Amino acid sequence: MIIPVRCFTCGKIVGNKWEAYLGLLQAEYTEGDALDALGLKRYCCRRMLLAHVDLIEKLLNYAPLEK
Amino acid sequence: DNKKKIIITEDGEFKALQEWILETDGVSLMRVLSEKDVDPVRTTSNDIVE
Amino acid sequence: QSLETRAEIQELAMVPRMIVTPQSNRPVMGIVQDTLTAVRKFTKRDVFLERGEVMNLLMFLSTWDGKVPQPAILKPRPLWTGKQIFSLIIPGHINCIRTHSTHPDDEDSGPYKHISPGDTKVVVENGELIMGILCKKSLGTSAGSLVHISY
Amino acid sequence: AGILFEDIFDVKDIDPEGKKFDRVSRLHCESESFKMDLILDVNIQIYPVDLGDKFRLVIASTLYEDGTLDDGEYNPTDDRPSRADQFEYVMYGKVYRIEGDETSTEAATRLSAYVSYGGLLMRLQGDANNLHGFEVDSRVYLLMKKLA
Amino acid sequence: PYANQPTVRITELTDENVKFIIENTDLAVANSIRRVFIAEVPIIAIDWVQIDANSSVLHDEFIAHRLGLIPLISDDIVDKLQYSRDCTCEEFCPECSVEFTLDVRCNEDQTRHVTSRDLISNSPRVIPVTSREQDDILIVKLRKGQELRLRAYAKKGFGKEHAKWNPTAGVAFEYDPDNALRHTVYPKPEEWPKSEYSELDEDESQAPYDPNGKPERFYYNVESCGSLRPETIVLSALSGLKKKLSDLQTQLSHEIQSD
Amino acid sequence: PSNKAFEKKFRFDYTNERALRRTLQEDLVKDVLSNAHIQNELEREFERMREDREVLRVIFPTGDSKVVLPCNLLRMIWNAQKIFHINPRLPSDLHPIKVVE
Amino acid sequence: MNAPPAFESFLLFEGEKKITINKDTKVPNACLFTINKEDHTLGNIIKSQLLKDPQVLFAGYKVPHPLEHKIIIRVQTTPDYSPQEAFTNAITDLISELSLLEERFRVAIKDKQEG
Amino acid sequence: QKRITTPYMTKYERARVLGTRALQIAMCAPVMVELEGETDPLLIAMKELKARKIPIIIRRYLPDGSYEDWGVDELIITD
Ligand SMILES: [Zn+2]
Ligand SMILES: [Zn+2]
Repeated sequence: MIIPVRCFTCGKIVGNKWEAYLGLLQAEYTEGDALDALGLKRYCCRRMLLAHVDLIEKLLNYAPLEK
Repeated sequence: DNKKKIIITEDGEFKALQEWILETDGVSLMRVLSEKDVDPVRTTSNDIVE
Repeated sequence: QSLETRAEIQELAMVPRMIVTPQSNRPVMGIVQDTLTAVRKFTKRDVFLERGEVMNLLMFLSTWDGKVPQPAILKPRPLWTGKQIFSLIIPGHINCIRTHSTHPDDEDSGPYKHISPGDTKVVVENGELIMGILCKKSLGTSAGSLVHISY
Repeated sequence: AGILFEDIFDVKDIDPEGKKFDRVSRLHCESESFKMDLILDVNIQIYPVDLGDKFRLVIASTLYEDGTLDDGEYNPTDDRPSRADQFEYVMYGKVYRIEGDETSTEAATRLSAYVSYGGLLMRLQGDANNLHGFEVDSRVYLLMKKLA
Repeated sequence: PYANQPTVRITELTDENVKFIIENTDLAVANSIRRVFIAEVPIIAIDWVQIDANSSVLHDEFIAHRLGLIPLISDDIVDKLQYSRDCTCEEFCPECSVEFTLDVRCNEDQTRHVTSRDLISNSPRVIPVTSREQDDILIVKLRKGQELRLRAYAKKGFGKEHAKWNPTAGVAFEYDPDNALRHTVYPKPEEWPKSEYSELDEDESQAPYDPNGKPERFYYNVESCGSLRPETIVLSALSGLKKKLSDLQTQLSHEIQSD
Repeated sequence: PSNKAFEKKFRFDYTNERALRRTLQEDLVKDVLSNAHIQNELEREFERMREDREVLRVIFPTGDSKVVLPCNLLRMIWNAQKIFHINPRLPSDLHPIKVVE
Repeated sequence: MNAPPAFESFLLFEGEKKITINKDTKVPNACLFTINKEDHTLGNIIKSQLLKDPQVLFAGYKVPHPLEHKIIIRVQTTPDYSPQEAFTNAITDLISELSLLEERFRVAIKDKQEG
Repeated sequence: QKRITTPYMTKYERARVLGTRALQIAMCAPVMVELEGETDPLLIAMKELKARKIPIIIRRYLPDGSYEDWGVDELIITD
């Protein structure tokens, strides 16, 4: 759906790293490089960004029920 | 030991003897028991009706 | 739903009253899953408990008289043993003899019969664990186990 | 007082057939005076011992020279002269077996006392005249002391 | 029979985390301090949410949940606040809560990112963690024509109630880096990598056993979520535990003197 | 057990002075040796034991003695030893005729 | 629908008492302390401080059930020393120990900043 | 007049007697023992059983059709 606000295990704020992570992946940083470029050292926090899937974009593709 | 023949010696022991036994595939308990040299006391058949 | 049937269930079908089954004159309940494994590791010969760890474990005994036993080792520092505490768990004055799962067969024939190098003959005497390692064969549902004799 | 046994032993061997436990080991030791055998299980972590070492045993029914039959209860606070103050390694167990060389007619010549300290076993095997005060289901202290 | 004197020295101080060492104290005291860090330091987070309109693609409880997890900079206000259960005021007042508002509507054809910057607070000091290049916490994405309006209130609470009141991100805790007390037993000590705080040569795998040792030199690394400063988390935790023990002391003294 | 071993284990052999004096008090060894009524009763008890042995062998052609019975006699004996502090090193006090009667 | 409220773990209802004292009848100079709405955070530090007292024969703590929120502390003392004063002495030493630690910590943090 | 039944209370008889006496105590029947402040009829019934004061007799029906009447006090309580 959308990026979680906090890491489930650690509790570190990970909700503001998604847009930066995507931007770095555009620039040929690899994931192993982009993740620690953002300051995510514990693998519990790293798996959040690494395994997240963003379905909010597919939902926004549909027309709203209102206007 | 329960299929092996068990006797009692002169010193009151229970030595397990080993003797030949024959298992069959049919059942005709009467014509078998009434035969020479077959042991008529222990010969069982697994068929209750017979 | 009624007082008569309530009393009858209490006096006939309570769990503690159903420990031994008449099907095979063995106990039905037994120590199982991670207590059994933790008991075998806890009652081994080389298990020593400091004073604080013993005082915590005794805090979980319901049938304890409030008397701390004399430690098996006094002077270099006071150390208890797993057997020394499991003896406090055993109730009354129970006496039974069991063999561990890994007990070699030749051990009984030769010397060291009553002083087992492998700690593999369970001997409980006067309600106190003297020697041996408790396994499924000692606390399980087999006939003659420590719970069967206790019942 | 009360001293069930007193002698100086020498470690003739450490656990044969390998060690089965990493903290405790079995040692076989002999005697100089009484010429009797001991098999003792000891924890090496707090009291390490090596082959060929020489030590003194004092098996006693109590830790007091007064010979007052103590509680079997653990009391840390006691301002009494303890027999263990002069000793390094002190255990506490109960004798659970006494085997003999006796027969139907003649008495026992060689005795073997088995005593367990919380699961640590000891077999003391000598002549009947030395293992005299050992009685089954009795509480004893092994007081050991290593000496040069 | 008396208290021992412990000592502290800080090896790293940052706006993000404090790393320090405590000497000459019990294991239990160290563990309890580690425990109070996570559970029993008061902090401010939004707990009451009233939604006036929500045309987004996430349902009302999904947005209220995400809102709850947004950290708020509460450094000195949290001390002078009161628990909502303790305030004698009938309705929300400035002395027991902080009010937030959010009115965002997407009109242009570009996707609108509703982030924490859109939360308008009532107090100039209690604001989201993006106070002072980095982006901000993303709440929701809105398509053209969608909107959401909501009014929220922040209260004081600690971790024991809910994890949103947890001030710390990660509390690393260690003692006895080289296995001297041997509270843990390695079947093969060679395979185990050295700790950061270990002091051994490349050859030696673990320290020699000493039977007389006790756990000392506890190593802490307290990393903040951004709501409280890393250094003030520890001061608040120590004060809270001392106050907790003091309340128990008063209640026991009252009970004994009445007994 | 063997015919030689069965007899060795369950006869009351009352013709040995020292052997009997090893296990029994002094007030009882003289009674066993002197009184012939007691000796006759003991011989009769062994004859009953021999008869029971013959009956068991005909009941159980299978060698195994493992059986299922109401209350564990060996465990009760062990319990009695530990309750009364028997100390099986001194001569016994129980009169052998009290056992039979 | 059966989930208890979150604040159930630390809030006392009306009529409940924080700490209750019951004398132990099995052995002399023994006592049991029941603390409501507490967990290991408080029981463990109290027990460890008590074990330092030379005049305390026994000290232990337990939580009867994790779903319940109660602690039980058993204190046995040598006969010249009440368990109640042993408990209060442990508390008043732990408080002093924590206050000293906080003061040293704040001094160290001040010295870390340009010191 | 002659009694060939066991002199012990079977478990079933013990269960039914306790239940059916606790029911009478529930209905304001007089109590046979000096109870000590307890309020539960089952505890009171268990006390009257152990004190051997239950005013109930048991009619054991033999297979032939005859029957024997045993007072609660006349037979040994198994527990
Ligand atoms: Zn994490
Ligand atoms: Zn207010």
